[PDB]
Amino acid sequence: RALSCQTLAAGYYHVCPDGLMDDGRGGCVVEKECPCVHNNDLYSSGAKIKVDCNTCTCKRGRWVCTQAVCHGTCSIYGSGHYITFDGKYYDFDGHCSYVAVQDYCGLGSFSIITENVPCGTTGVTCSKAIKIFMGRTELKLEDKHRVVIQRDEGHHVAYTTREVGQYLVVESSTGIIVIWDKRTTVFIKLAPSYKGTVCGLCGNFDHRSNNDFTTRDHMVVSSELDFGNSWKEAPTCPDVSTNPEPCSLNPHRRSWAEKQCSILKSSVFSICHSKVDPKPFYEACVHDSCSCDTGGDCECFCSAVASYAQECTKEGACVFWRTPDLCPIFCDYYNPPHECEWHYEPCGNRSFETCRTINGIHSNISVSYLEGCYPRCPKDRPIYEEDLKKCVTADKCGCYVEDTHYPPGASVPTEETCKSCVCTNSSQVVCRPEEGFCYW
Amino acid sequence: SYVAVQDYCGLGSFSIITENVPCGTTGVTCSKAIKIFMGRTELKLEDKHRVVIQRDEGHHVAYTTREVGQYLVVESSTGIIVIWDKRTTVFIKLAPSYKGTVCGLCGNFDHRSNNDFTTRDHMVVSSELDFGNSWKEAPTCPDVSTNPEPCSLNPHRRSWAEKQCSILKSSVFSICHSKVDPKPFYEACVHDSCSCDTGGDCECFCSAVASYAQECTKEGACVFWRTPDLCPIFCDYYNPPHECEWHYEPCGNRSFETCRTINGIHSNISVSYLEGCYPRCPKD
Amino acid sequence: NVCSTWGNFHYKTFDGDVFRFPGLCDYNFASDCRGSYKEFAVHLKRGPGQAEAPAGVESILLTIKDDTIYLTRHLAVLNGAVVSTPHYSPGLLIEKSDAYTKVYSRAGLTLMWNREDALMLELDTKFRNHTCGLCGDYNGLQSYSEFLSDGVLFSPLEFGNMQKINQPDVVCEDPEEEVAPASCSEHRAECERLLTAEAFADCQDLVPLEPYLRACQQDRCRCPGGDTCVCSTVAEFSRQCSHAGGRPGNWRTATLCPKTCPGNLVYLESGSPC
Amino acid sequence: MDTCSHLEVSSLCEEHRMDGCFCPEGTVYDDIGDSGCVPVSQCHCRLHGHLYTPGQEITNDCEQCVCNAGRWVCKDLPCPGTCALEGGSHITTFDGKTYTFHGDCYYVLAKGDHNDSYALLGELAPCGSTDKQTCLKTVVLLADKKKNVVVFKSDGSVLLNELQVNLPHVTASFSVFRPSSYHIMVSMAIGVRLQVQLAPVMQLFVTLDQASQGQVQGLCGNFNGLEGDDFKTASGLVEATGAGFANTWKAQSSCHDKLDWLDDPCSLNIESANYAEHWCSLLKKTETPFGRCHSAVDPAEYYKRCKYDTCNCQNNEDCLCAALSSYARACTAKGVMLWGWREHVCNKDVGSCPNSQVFLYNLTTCQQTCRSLSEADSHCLEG
Ligand SMILES: *[C@@H]1O[C@H](CO)[C@@H](O[C@@H]2O[C@H](CO)[C@@H](O)[C@H](O)[C@H]2NC(C)=O)[C@H](O)[C@H]1NC(C)=O
Ligand SMILES: *[C@@H]1O[C@H](CO)[C@@H](O[C@@H]2O[C@H](CO)[C@@H](O)[C@H](O)[C@H]2NC(C)=O)[C@H](O)[C@H]1NC(C)=O
Ligand SMILES: *[C@@H]1O[C@H](CO)[C@@H](O)[C@H](O)[C@H]1NC(C)=O
Ligand SMILES: [Ca+2]
Ligand SMILES: [Ca+2]
Ligand SMILES: [Ca+2]
Ligand SMILES: [Ca+2]
Repeated sequence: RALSCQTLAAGYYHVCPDGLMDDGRGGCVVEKECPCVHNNDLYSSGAKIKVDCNTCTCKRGRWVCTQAVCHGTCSIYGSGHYITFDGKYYDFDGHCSYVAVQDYCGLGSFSIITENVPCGTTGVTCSKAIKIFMGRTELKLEDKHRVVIQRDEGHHVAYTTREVGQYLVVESSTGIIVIWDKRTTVFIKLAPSYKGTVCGLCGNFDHRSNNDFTTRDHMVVSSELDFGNSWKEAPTCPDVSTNPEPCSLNPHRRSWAEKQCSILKSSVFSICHSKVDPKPFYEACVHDSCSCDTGGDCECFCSAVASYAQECTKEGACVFWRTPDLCPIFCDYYNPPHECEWHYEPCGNRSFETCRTINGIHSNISVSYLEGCYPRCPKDRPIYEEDLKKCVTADKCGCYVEDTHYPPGASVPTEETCKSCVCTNSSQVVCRPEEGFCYW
Repeated sequence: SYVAVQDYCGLGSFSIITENVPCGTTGVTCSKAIKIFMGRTELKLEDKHRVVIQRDEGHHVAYTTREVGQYLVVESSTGIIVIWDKRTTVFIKLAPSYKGTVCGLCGNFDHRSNNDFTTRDHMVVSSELDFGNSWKEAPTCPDVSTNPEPCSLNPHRRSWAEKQCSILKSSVFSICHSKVDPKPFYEACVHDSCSCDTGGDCECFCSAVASYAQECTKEGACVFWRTPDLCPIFCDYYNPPHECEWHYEPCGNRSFETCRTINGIHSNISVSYLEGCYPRCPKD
Repeated sequence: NVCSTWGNFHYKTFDGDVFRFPGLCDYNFASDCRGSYKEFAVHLKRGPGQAEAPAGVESILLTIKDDTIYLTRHLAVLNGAVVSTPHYSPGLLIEKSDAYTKVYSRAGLTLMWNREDALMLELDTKFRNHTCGLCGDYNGLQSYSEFLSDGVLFSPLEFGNMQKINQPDVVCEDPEEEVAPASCSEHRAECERLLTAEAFADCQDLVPLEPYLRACQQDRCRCPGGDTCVCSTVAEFSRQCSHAGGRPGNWRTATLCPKTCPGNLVYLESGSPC
Repeated sequence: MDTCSHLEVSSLCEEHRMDGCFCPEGTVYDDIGDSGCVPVSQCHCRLHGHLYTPGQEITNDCEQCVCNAGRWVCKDLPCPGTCALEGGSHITTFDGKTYTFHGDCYYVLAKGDHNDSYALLGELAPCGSTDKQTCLKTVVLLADKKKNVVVFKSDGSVLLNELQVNLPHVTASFSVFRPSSYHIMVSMAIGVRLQVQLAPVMQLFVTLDQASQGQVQGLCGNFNGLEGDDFKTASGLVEATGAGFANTWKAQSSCHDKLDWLDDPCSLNIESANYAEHWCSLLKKTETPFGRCHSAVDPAEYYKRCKYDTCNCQNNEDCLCAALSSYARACTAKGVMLWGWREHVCNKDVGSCPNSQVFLYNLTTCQQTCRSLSEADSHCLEG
């Protein structure tokens, strides 16, 4: 009879004396002061940690956590790698427009589509554009820019587009969020009010992952290529039959790919090995490097490594892996002639003041873990205006009306009648009537 | 291994050899290391470093190695200079005292370009492959028979190569168009981009464009062509935690005080046109 | 230092310890048992048994941290491709002279092999206390742990047997313990007279003598008739002489294992290959 | 246009209108079939080919569906779950989630949570030279309110309460059978069923009914339908790696903790890579007998594990045959049965059967001797 604080629930079926039990940290301890373990880390009694929306506590060698429902996340990345809302990795290489997510599941309020095209000569395909239908408005993410289309006359469901780090973030007041890295990666986040009322390549988000392969006609299949083929949009698009194997069709490119992608398994990421399993990212890195055989193959690799570095940051391991010879980043390009304010933030853990949050506007998600270059505005004009990427005084930032920036003083355009508008010299947008009939 | 330069020409004092190896699958080859024989000392430039070998007992002809911008510079007191970009590019600079007293792949430096195809046995030939094949070092090395055409053996890579390399002819380099003819550099860019088909082909292109930008700087046209999406450079990596003293100098036209020149030591050429990151040391 | 193998299955570790292991299947000639990352590994492959006197080598596999070199009697293969020697990669040099094949690596590895029987390997001092192949460890101890690990004095045959490599297609039987033959001390005078001749003057202080003559002892009696098995040791003695820094004379006569080359080319010792 | 499969197209119509041939106000265009603008309540369903009429039913794996107007209406059917411990270290939970462990201790494979119901253990221990070559050595079952301990060793020699026993052995609570001298099959009245394979390498298969969904804990997961909480330790939060979660289920406090192994054995043993590939690649050859199963079960995972095992262990042929005999069990569970797949690869013992015995592929339990027919209903466990 020798308990150890880790065989507590085992049963002791098959040193410390009677009573006290080994804790794994040192001398014997009573059951009450028995510590807790998590991801190869040993926490004493009465500690605190957070898991993605909640907070926990090591009570009696056991964790007690709050119960709130975190958001739901779907991931699209690489040459056709998908992660659904309930955590089911898979692959699919199509050439058509596919329903990423939607609410018209057998009347609906939105839809998010994607556009996959071939990239390479081995047959693999990758995403290169996004379309967002909200009510009647249609946003399109394309050519590193956001384009509005068919803006509805007077409903104009409130959204917000901005740029954080290297990523472009589009949020909707209803509870939809899209994060786009401008090349191939996409994250879709949904609020917990949509639970079990969506369908598409990202599953139906019901905390149950044995039914995410539901086809368009409400049938559960067991094949990736049948689930994928049933969500194409144009009926004339062809059907996928087999998944190509890049590194087998391009033998001469293997040696390089297996040598560069090996950094994930090196000692550089030694801190993150106990928190994120690197194998499903190493496989994606090798798969992507063997396929980009028509040019610009140093860009397929850096994004693949960044996808894993971002998760390491998200779980609490800020790692600095870029070097002047490995995926360099050119930040100070944005600085004024020779005043140094923009800095490469390896893991984005910085909360500064913009002219949006200065007026009480706040988001609903923490995006404090995105890589990129960030400002460090000086002390003579410390408010970061986003639509121009400029450090300005608290007075002269902008107005931000109808998702359009307007410089202070500038006559604010208005799609109303008899209503002129101006951005005051106090960052305040104010409108007046004109009796030229109509009145106030 | 081919003789880049030497003055054991038909008894000489030095020799500079190069080592070409295949880089690609089309048959083309590129330089990957350099060997410098001076008297008895032997330097070797390899794997991004300089390694000394067979350093002689007490002669030790004065030489100096240092790093300027992105390049590595070796200078010999006798009048030889080698500039190496650490990947494939090499510049050999010779004093005027070595006029008409050299032979090898770089000609005989005589201000006359109709005799530079002089083989190892003092014959003037008309074929590139005959002049080249005669300067190999090991007799067992094979003989080159033809010059491959990369963009013809890799048709699917042409469209990309002809699109990226077109920046040379674009308006970005409009100032330099009347000072350097870009056609021989456009052809080099296209030829290189079609061949780097085994990995890391974004490194063959930036060097090709930098070669032309360097000449534009050299003739008096300082052009800023790097962008966060086109061949980015990461200089502030060298800075202390958050003090900003290293800056990317687009065309190197800056002379500051090192602890060599502070004691009167000076070079014999101007290397004030080499790209890279430079310090801006503080006033304390 | 130098590990070497030559003659009628004669071996020599980094700390002397000359023995005889007539294995024939496949063995781990040398390796880097640092535990964390294996820098290199040299695997030897004997023949099926050429004849009583000679003991050749079929091929050699040599992996250095990313790439494998496969050296055969006639050709050398690098990463599955035939290379026209010499080769000048920026981390590896292969050259093929008529009398030797040489491989130089930047990790501190030098390999020299004549295509018939003689092989020698040189490592820097970095790999001390890490080598674990048939050449024993490289701690500098004379038969300290190679043969007496846990008090048991390992016989050469069993020590060699442990260093086998299992190829998962062929089963090869280890040699059986031979009956202890008489100590061939009746030919000691011949070996001593031959080895300590005039041509080997300026190496009597560079290389010892006892091990190499003890090797000649068995060689002389185990190899009756033709003297194809005794003059393969003094050749190793001369190679050690030349490698240390000395210079031997000429000893091969028309009646003492002579050699022939075309033209008026003269067989010599200690002359520049250039 | 609405086309009987892609309904509600008009809500996302980013175009203006022109002339052409169209459909009436209703009667969405027929896409699955080939008729004209038929009404909505005639849409024919499809399912991997065959064109099902509106009213024809079908029964899928764990559910039954009926073709309503264009869309299937499906209803769940009970179907049990299976945990598998295969190879030296390859654990497949009740919800997929494959992972590799390489442990050294006794571990709690699976035990009923209530207080007593049962417990199933297993000895994972080093097997060859290095620590990275492990094996399953013994299976221990604790049943009857943990008042009966049964032991299966990897040489036969099943024994109950530290005493050798004779087969068959049927009791009131459970029963054990040995139909072919290389397979021991145990049935428990609670709803647990066990298969133990004794050659070429010891393996274990556990099957549970569907009335115990969420009442099991161990290395085989919780069996609740979600494969993300499978690594949920017994003390709250979820782990990230495969070794971190496993260490918390040690049955002996004295054992040490292991860590994952970030290497591929096919890169350390070069001489074995060609051998491993040349044979394990047979799984993707359509002309080979395994080519038949390609329709039902994808072979990619089995191919990767075949290479892993063949490269890693030192009895390469034994591991090859053990890995190749797992595909021919998963496939033989979904109808397709691979007949005569032992003609080139693992025929080492096919011809060694005794005097009148021959190697069979459909040797079920109740093909037994005369006494089995004497009762004929005492020991014919099903499932
Ligand atoms: C964050 O979520 C809240 C919760 O809905 C959003 O608040 C809504 O805002 C819209 C218009 O601004 C109102 O019509 C809703 O009534 C609000 N919701 C509630 C519950 O009051 C908020 O807009 C979201 N954040 C952003 C930046 O849009
Ligand atoms: C630049 O060239 C001059 C010209 O030779 C070099 O000066 C020589 O220096 C060596 C030793 O330093 C003397 O032995 C020579 O006599 C000097 N030459 C003359 C003409 O006096 C000078 O060294 C060169 N620059 C560098 C950095 O070495
Ligand atoms: C270990 O120390 C050095 C190398 O680390 C070596 O020279 C020495 O002989 C070794 N000694 C022992 C006892 O292993
Ligand atoms: Ca689901
Ligand atoms: Ca000339
Ligand atoms: Ca020793
Ligand atoms: Ca589960």
